[PDB]
Amino acid sequence: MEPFGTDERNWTHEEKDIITRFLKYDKHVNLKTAEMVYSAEVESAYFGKAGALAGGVISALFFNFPIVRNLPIIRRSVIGVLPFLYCYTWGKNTQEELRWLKTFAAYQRFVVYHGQHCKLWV
Amino acid sequence: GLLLGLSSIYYLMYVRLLPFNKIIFAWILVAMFLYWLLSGFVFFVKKYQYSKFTAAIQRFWKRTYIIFWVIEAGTFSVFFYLTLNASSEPVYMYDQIKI
Amino acid sequence: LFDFNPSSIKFEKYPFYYWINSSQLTEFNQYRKFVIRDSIIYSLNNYII
Amino acid sequence: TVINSEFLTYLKSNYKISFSASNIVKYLSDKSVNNSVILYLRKNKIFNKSRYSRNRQTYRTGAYWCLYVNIIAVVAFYFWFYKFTMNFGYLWWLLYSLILS
Amino acid sequence: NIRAHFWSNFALGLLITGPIFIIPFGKAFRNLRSGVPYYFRPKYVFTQKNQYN
Amino acid sequence: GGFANFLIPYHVGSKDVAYPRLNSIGFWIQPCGYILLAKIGFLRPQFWRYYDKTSFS
Amino acid sequence: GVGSQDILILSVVFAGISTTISFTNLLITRRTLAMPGLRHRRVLMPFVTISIFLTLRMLATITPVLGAAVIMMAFDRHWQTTFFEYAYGGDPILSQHLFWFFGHPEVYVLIIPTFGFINMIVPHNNTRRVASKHHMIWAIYVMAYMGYLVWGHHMYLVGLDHRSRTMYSTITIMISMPATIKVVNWTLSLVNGALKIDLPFLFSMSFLLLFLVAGFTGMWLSHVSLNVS
Amino acid sequence: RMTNTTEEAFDEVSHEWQALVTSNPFDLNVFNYLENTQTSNFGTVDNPLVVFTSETPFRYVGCTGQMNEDDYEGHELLFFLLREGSLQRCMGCGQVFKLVRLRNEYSPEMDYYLSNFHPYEMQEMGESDTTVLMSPYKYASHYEYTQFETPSNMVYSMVNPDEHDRLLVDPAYRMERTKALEEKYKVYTSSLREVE
Amino acid sequence: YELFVDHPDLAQWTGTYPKVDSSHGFPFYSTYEMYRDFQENTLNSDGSFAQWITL
Amino acid sequence: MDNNYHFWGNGDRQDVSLSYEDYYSILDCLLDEKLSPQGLMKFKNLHEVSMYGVSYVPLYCFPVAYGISHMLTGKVRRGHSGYRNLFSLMSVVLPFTCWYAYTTPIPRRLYTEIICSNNADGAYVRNRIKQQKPGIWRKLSQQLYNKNFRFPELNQDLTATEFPLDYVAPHKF
Amino acid sequence: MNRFFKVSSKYQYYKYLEQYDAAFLRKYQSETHWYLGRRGAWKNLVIKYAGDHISLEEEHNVKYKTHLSFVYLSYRLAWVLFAYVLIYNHFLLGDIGKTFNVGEWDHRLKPSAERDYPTRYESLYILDRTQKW
Amino acid sequence: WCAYFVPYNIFFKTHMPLEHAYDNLFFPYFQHTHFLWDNNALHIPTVGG
Amino acid sequence: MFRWLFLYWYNSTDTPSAIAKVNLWSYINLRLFKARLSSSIAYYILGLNNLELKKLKIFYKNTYFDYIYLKSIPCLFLIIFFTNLYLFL
Ligand code: HEA
Ligand SMILES: [Cu+2]
Ligand SMILES: [Zn+2]
Ligand SMILES: [Zn+2]
Repeated sequence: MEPFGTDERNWTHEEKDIITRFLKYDKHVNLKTAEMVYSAEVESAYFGKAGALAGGVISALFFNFPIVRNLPIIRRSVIGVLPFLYCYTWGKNTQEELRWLKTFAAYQRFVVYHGQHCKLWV
Repeated sequence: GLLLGLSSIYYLMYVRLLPFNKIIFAWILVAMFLYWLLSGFVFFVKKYQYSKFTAAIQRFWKRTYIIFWVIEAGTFSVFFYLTLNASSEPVYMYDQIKI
Repeated sequence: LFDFNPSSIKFEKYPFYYWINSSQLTEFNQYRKFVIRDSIIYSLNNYII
Repeated sequence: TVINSEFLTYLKSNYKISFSASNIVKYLSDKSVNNSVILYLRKNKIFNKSRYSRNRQTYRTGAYWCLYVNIIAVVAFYFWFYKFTMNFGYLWWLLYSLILS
Repeated sequence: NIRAHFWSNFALGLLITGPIFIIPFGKAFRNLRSGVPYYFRPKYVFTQKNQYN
Repeated sequence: GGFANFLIPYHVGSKDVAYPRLNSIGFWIQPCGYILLAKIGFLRPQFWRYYDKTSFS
Repeated sequence: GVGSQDILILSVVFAGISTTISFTNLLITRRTLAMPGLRHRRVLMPFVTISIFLTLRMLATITPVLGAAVIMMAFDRHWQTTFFEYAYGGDPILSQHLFWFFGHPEVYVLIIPTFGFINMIVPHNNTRRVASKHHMIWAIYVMAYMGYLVWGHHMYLVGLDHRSRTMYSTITIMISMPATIKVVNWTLSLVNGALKIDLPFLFSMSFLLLFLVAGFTGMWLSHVSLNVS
Repeated sequence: RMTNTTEEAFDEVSHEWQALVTSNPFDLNVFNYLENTQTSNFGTVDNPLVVFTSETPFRYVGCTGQMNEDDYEGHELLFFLLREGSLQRCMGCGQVFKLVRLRNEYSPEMDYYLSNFHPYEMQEMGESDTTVLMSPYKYASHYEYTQFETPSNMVYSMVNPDEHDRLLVDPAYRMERTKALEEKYKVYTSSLREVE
Repeated sequence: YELFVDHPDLAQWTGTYPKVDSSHGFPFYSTYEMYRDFQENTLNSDGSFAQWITL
Repeated sequence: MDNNYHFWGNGDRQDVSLSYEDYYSILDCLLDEKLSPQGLMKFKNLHEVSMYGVSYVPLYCFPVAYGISHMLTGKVRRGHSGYRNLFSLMSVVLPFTCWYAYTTPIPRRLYTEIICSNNADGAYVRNRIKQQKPGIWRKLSQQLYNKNFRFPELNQDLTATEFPLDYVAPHKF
Repeated sequence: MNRFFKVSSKYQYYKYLEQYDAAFLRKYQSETHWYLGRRGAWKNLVIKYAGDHISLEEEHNVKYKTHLSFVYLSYRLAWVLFAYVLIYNHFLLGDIGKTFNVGEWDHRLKPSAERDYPTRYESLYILDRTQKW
Repeated sequence: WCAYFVPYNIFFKTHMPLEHAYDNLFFPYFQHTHFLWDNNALHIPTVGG
Repeated sequence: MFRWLFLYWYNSTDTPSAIAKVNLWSYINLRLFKARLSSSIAYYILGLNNLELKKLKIFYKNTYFDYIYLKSIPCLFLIIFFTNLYLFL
C-alpha cells in the first residue's frame, strides 16, 4: 500500500506508531498478525532497559578509569558519559529496530492477507 | 581468555543440557582432529624456520595454496551453477508470480 | 551539471501524505483491490485530522 | 686502490695480457665497488641431492589423525543415523588395555 | 545498403580520425610524465628493444 | 592406491609423491568408509528381530 | 527412513573427499616431481600410468558434481529443502542427471587402467613394441571426452526430451569407435614377435576375451528399443 | 626480498645460493629445475652423452634413441642404471652415455662441464610477496610478481662452517673479515680493470 | 624465434620447437622439453580420429 | 547531433530525461491491460533499448572508476602487480560511478513519447506515476513544466481548480 | 668517511667499533644486516640444529612441543577405538542389541527423546528435561 | 561489550532477528531459537576457542 | 656480456676455479645474465671452409603509426570505392 522507490519518504515516527497501533487493535487484523505485533512489543523493551542499565554500570566504572580519574571535572564527566550515551543509544536503537522490523513483517502479513499488494497473489 | 572461553562453554552446555559423556567424546575427537592438523602446520613452520625453505619448497607451497583454493571453489562452482538455473514450477499456471 | 535539475524537496511532517487514494486526479486506473487501501487511507486521514 | 709503478712494470714484463676478462666486475667503478655488500655462504658436506629439502620419513601425527578421522566417521554416523554406540564393556579386556595403557 | 554505407563511413573515419586524433595522440608518447624521454618498462618479458625507437 | 602409489614414483620418476602425508592420509581414511559402506546389510535402526518382545523393555 | 540411506549419502561424501585427496596428491606429483625428460611426453610413460592420470583428471572433474548431488540429497532428507520434490519446484530428474553425470565417468575411470595393464604385459612377453601407443592414448582420451556427453543413456525411460535422448544415443554408439581401436591394437601387438608365455599373459588373454563380450553388449544397450526392453 | 645469507642460509638454502652464484656444476646439478634439462648431444664413442651425478655412484637413465622432428622420440623408452666407471651404451640405438660424478670442488675438470647446465633461474630465489597468480591465462607462463626490487650489490664469500659459526657469535670477527674481504674485492676489481 | 628466445615458457605452451641453431656445438642456455598435445590432438596428426570423433 | 535522429532510443538535448532506476520503478506501477497496442509497442521498444543500455552502463563507468581506483592507490602504476588493490578499489568505486550514472537522467525519444502523449495511454501512464510513484512524478513534473508541457497531472498547473497533490518546487513564473 | 669516535664501555671487546667507518657499520649492522648487527646469533644456530634433527614430531607452537600427556592420550584412544571399530564391525554384528547401545539426544525445543538417558545408569535414573524456546 | 555482551543479548535474549541478518535474504520474516539448531553442539567448542 | 654462445665459451676466465682463488662471487656475474641472444633468426650454413652464421631478419619492430597510416590510405580508399560502386550498381 505504501509507495515504493528511492525518492519515496521513509517511514516517519508518527506513521510507524499509527501502523503499529492499527495492527494491534484493528478488527481486520487476524490473530496471528496481532500476536506477531504483541510479541514484538514484549521482547523489545528489555533491550532498551538493558542498554541503559549497562551504560550506567560501565560509566560508573569509567568515571574512575586510570586516566579519567585524573582529569578536570568537565572532561572527566564528558568522557565518563561517553560509554553511557553509546550504550543507551545502542539499547534504544536496538529496541526500536527489533520492534519495527517485526511490526513491518506483521504489516506485510496483513497486506498479503487482505491482498493489498500488486504482483502478489496465490 | 580461559575465563571467558570456559564460562561461555559452560553456559552453552548448561542451557542446552547436553549429555556430558557423549559430548565429551565428540569434543575429544574434534579436538584431536584440529590439534593434529594445526600441529602438522606448526611442524612445517618450525622446520622451515631455517635451512629448509628453498625455491622448490616455496613453489611447492604456492602450488599447494592455489590447488587447495581451486578444490574449494570447485564444489562452490557447481552449487553456484545450480543456483543460477534453479528449478521452478511452470510459469503458465503453477507459478505465475516468478516473473 | 549545467542545466535545470528538479528539486527533491517534499513534505516530511504529514503522516501518510503520499498514500494517495484514487480520485478524479488519478483516473481510477489503479490495482482493482486497492479499494481497501483507499478505505484505510480515508480512515487514517480522518484519524490524523 | 693504487698499484705501485714498479709492481706494474714487473707484471707487464713477466706476464703479457693476451685475453680479455670475461668477468663483469671489470666494468665496476670504485663507487659501485664501495657500494657492495659482503655476504657469507657456509660451505659444508652435501647429503641432500635434490632441489627439495630433506623430508621427514615418518608421519606419526598423520597416522593417528587419520585413525581419529576413521573413529569420528564411524562413531558419528552410527550414533546419528543408527543411534548405535559400541558397547565397550562387551570386550572389557580391550577396554582394560585402554585403561592400563 | 546500410552495410555498404557503414563500411564506406568506416573507411572514411579511418582516413579522417587518424591525423586529427591518433597521430597527435602519438605525441603523448615522446616523453614520460617526469619529462625523461620514453623508455621501456617491461611487464614480464624483458624484450630486447634493440632497434632505434 | 596400490598401483598408483607403487608405480607413479617408478614410472614418472619421483622421490615418493608430491604429498606423502596425503598418501598416508588417503590410505588410513579408506577403512572407515569401507566399514560404513559394507555393513549396512547387518545394521538397521530396527535392529531387533520379529520375535524380540519389545514390550518387555 | 533414517539410517542406512543417510549412511550411504555421507559415506559417498567421504569417498569424494578421499578421491579428492588421492587425485590431488597423484596429479601434483606428475606435474611437479616428474623426471626432466617425461614432464609432458605421456607417450613414453607406461600405459597404466597414462590411464591412471587420465582417470585421476576425470575424477577431478566429476567429484564436485557427485558431492553436490549427495549434499542436496542429504539436505532434502534432513532439512526438507525439497530439492527433488516436484510439488513446489524440485525434480528427481535433476538428481538422476547429477548422479549419472558423475556415474558414467566413474565406470570409465574403473575400466581404463586395465587397458594399461594389458598394453604393458603383452609387449613385455612378446618382446616387441605395441601396435600404436599414440593412437591408443588418443582413443582412451576421446573415450574420456565422450564420457561427459553420454551420461543420459542411463536415463532413457525417465522421460527425457527426444533431442537429449537422441544426443545421448548417438554419442554413446560412437564410443564403440575408440574401443575397437584398442582391440585391434592388442590383436596386432600379439602378432609377429617372440612370445614368452607367462602367467600374466594368460590373464591378459582372459581380459581380452571378457572385454570383447561386455563391450558389444553395452553397445547393444545403446539401441533405443532394445534398451527400452 | 633476497635472503641475508650471512644469517639464514645454512645447508639447503646455502647450497642453493652457492649454485645460483657460482654455477658450479656439482651444486648446479643438485638444483637443476626438474622442468627441463639442457638438451645434450647424441651419445657416440667420441662424443658421449654426459649424464651428471652429484657424488652418487649411479643414476637411472632412460633412452628413446635418435630424436626426430617427425616423432619426438627415436625408439621406445628403455631404462637402465648408468653406473660410474666406464662408457655404457643403450643397445637399442647404440647410444654411449658417460656418467660424470661431479665432485664438490673447483677443479678445471669441473669447469669443463660448465656449458652442460641451464643457468639457475633466480625468479623463485628469495622470499616472494605474491603467493600465486589468480590468472587463468598466465598460470603456466609467468612467475609471481614482486612489489620490491632485487638488489645487485651483493658479493658472496664462501666460509668454512665452523668459521661461519664464529661469524654469527663474534660480531667483531665478522666485521674484521668483512672489511678484509671488501679490501680484497677492491683489489680484484682494480686488477681486472688494469688487465682490461 | 623471438617468442622462444624471450618467453620460452610461453613458447613451450605453444608447442614450438626450440628454434635456436646449435650447430656450433654449444647447447642453448634455455631449452625445454616439447609439449605437442595441441599439435598432436589435431585433425592433421596422430590424434586425427579422436579429434574427428570430437568434431 | 548525430545522423540517426529517427531512432526511438536516441534523443536530443531537451528530450524528457529519466534515470534508468526511475524507469525501472515506473515499470512497477503499470499494467499491460490498461495500455493500447501502440503503448505496448512503445514500452517494448523502451525495454529493448533499456536492457542494452543497462548492460552497457558499467562499461562507460569503467574508465572513470579505473582512473579513480588508480588515484586511490597512489601515484605508482604497478600494472600486473598492483592488480589486487586496483581491482578491490574498482569493486568498490565502479558501483559508485554506476550509481551516479544510473541516477543521472538521460534524454530519450521513447521517454518523451511514452510520458508526454495526448492519448489515453499517456494519460494513464502519467496518472499511475502520479499516484503510485509520488517522488518520481514530483521530479518528472518539475522537469516537464520547464519543457513547455502542460498536463492536468502536473503539480505546476495554474489552470486547475483542484489543489496539487504534492509540494511545488520553486520555479520562474 | 666518518669513523666511529670511541667506545666508552669498559668491555675491551667493544673497542672493535672504533676501527671502522660508520657507513661500513651501517652496511653490516643495519639495513640488510639489521636483524644481525652487533648481536651474537647463537639462537640461529640453536634453532637450526633444532629444526634439522629428527625430533618429536608433535609440536604445539613454535616454542614448545605438544605435551606428552595429550600425545599419549590421543594415541592410546585412537588405537583402542580403531581396534574396537574393526572388531565390532567384523565380528560382533550377529546380535546388535548385545554389542551396541541405542542412544540419542535431540533439541531442547522438542520433548526429551526416549533414548536420552545416561548409559550404564538405566537401572538407577530416568532422565528428562524441561523444554525451552 | 562488542564481542560478548552485544552478541549474547541479540542471540539468547531475543528471537527477533536484526536487520543485517536478513536484509539481503529473500526469505519471509521468521524468528530463531537457540534450542532448535546444532544438535551436535559443534558451536560450543568453536565459540569457546 | 656475450651474444654468441661459442664466444661466451671460447676463453672463459670467469670460471669458478679462478674465482675460487679469490672467493668473491659478485651477484652481477650470474651466468643467467651473462649470455643472451639477439632474438633474430641465426642459422648455420656450410661455407667454403667452415660454418657460416647467416642471419634471417624479415621485418623491423620499430614501426610507428604514421607509417601504418600512410600505407593504409590506398586500402581505405579502395574500400570506399568498392562500397560506393556496389551502391551505384
Ligand atoms: C567399467 C564399467 C563399464 C564400461 C567399460 C561400460 C561401457 C559401455 N557401456 Fe555401460 N554400464 C556400466 C559399466 C560400464 N559400461 C554400469 C555399472 C551400468 C549400470 C549402472 C547402473 O544402472 O547400475 C552401465 C549401464 C549402461 C547402459 C544402460 C543400460 C540401461 O540401464 O538401460 C548402456 C546403454 O546405453 C551402456 C552402454 C555402454 C556402452 C555403449 C559402452 C562402451 O564403452 C563399450 C564399447 C566397447 C566395445 C564396443 C568394445 C568391444 C569390441 C568389439 C569388437 C565387440 C565386437 C565383438 C563381437 C560381437 C564378438 N552401459
Ligand atoms: Cu554410462
Ligand atoms: Zn637408445
Ligand atoms: Zn608468461
